Amino acid sequence: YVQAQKQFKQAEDSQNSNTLAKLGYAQCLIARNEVGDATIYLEKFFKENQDSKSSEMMLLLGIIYSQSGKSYYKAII
Amino acid sequence: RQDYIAKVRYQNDLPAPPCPPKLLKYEIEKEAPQKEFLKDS
Repeated sequence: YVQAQKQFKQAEDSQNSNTLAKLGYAQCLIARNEVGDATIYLEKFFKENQDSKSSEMMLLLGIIYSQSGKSYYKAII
Repeated sequence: RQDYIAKVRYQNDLPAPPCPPKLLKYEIEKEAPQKEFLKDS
């Protein structure tokens, strides 16, 4: 998980257009139980890329917000 | 005062507890299945 997350970060730094690398980075954050860190990274990516059609990213955001509970409105959206 | 007989008693009595049927949490409502589903390759 540490090595995979580092590799995903290096992939993102090499070419920022690789959305799959960032999604794998968030998945690795989830793997390391970094719920808050993954949430912050996902919010940063979504706010920078509000027009991106990453359906799985939005599904993961909704699941995270439902687990949080207070952010139900973003989860619905 | 010999007039009409009537008693006034406001009714604000609390009803008995309902004990409604309980919802069952989904499998994705538990932390471990959530972790397994999100960490899918």
